[PDB]
Amino acid sequence: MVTVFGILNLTEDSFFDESRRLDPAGAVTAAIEMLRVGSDVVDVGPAASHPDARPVSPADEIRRIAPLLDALSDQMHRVSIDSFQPETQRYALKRGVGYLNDIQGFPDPALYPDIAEADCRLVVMHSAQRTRTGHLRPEDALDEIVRFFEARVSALRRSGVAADRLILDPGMGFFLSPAPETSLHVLSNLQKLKSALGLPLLVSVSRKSFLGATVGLPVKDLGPASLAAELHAIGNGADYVRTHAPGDLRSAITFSETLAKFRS
Amino acid sequence: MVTVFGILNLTEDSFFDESRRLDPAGAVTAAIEMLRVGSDVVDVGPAASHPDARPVSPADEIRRIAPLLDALSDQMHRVSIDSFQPETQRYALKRGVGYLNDIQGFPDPALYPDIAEADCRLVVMHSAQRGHLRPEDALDEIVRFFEARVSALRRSGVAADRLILDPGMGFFLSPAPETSLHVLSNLQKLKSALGLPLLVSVSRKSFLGATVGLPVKDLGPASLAAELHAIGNGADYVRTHAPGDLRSAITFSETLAKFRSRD
Ligand SMILES: Nc1nc2ncc(CO)nc2c(=O)[nH]1
Ligand SMILES: Nc1nc2ncc(CO)nc2c(=O)[nH]1
Ligand SMILES: [Cl-]
Ligand SMILES: [Cl-]
Ligand SMILES: [Cl-]
Ligand SMILES: [Cl-]
Ligand SMILES: [Cl-]
Repeated sequence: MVTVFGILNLTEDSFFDESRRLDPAGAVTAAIEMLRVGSDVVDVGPAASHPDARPVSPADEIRRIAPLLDALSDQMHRVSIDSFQPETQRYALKRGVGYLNDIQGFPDPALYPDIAEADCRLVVMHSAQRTRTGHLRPEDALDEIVRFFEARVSALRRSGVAADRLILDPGMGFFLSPAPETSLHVLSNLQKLKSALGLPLLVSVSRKSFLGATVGLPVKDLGPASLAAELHAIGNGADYVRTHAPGDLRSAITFSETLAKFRS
Repeated sequence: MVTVFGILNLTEDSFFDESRRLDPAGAVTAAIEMLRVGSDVVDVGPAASHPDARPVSPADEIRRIAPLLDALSDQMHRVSIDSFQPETQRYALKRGVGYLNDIQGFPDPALYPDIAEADCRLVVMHSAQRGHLRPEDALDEIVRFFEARVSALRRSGVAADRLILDPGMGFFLSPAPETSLHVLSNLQKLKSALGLPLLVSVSRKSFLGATVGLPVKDLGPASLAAELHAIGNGADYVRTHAPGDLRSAITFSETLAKFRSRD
């Protein structure tokens, strides 16, 4: 069984014009449709990853996700909030979203008691931008990721966060290293990571730099390479996938699972 | 190593308007372009596929492909002619195409001595038309079919190393998806039993539509998944509607495999 997270970036190109003004009604419509075809969970991202973007204040993040939580009130369990701001996480916490997705892997223990009371699940992502000899090399990646999760899981578990609420994301692309080889090594040997961690795995390879470096294509021609990467990840222990093309991935999952039933 | 055939259907909706008249210049432009990104080979199909279509005469087939061979004469080894008409096949031989792709599997021996003198390769496709074939009967029938057909080609002088075998997919096997699924799922035994290179064309076929429940133009992703499985199970050639997509997934898969560390 695979659970598909569909990416909803509230600050992507299609949500503003020359007035630099964001469209809340447009995002609500997109999120409803996503949940209708393709996305098991919609992953709402209020922070900008634009090269010139300044940090987004927590208050702006909350104002951006609040209208979306309003429209999805009767299906909170299909909502994930993609944010590293603890105040945004706290706000989404109390409103009862299904998931908190943190690229910093919840490093502030002052938020742990608030998380233990709630029932949401946590996507705990490893980020190698923590520095020793330099960038994360392939031969060290697996041990680094295991030691990272060993420490962060046991910290959350010490504060009352049950283990069955935890989803572990190894990180991909530049979150692992500027070198594509490190992401390729981790993805290819994902099964060994899954066995050593013993908890469900999520990956998000869709449109990442290391795909572009591998096939030599710009970010919007990476749909097919992403699908190949995702199907490979699913076959090697990934239980969750975060992707820009969720309906595409689901229909490929359905074909793969149906085809496996005919193997002799 | 995979060779990707890009489908060029000369009678798809993009190549005619209300004049019911085919546009060869648009197809030439499409062919040159798909060769530039993705397609190792372009599979040129002049025979209609419409539900209300009558058969296409060989003269019309030849008229439709002639401008394409004109535009690709300096790279004929990258050209496959998708036709079952022996007149169209003879014409293509005379202009030295790289491949003859016959969904009837070359059943007319009158053509063999002309093929034997050429140096093209042949895509010999198996079909249930000679229409229900069950999964339990599928593999033995495909093997027995090719054993007779391959021997008959070789005995008329067509060398074995020129042959590419296609099991057929979709309605060429059965109206039910189960037979295509069984054959695709167990493609490796087919390859080892036949011992010749294998081509499959699953792209957009009915059995994908029935498996994922999607119309023919939402089948890109399911097709890519099917294609990647076929490649991992002995397919040396793949005929697809999205050749640039497939080549990019193959490049990623081949690169990823190099990072698998022992056991
Ligand atoms: N869990 C997770 N979330 C992400 N959010 C944003 C981005 C990139 O903007 N990447 C990721 C990712 O790789 N994993
Ligand atoms: N070799 C080959 N050719 C085909 N041409 C047309 C179509 C469908 O129009 N299918 C095939 C196929 O499955 N294999
Ligand atoms: Cl409501
Ligand atoms: Cl999609
Ligand atoms: Cl021989
Ligand atoms: Cl038919
Ligand atoms: Cl093989």
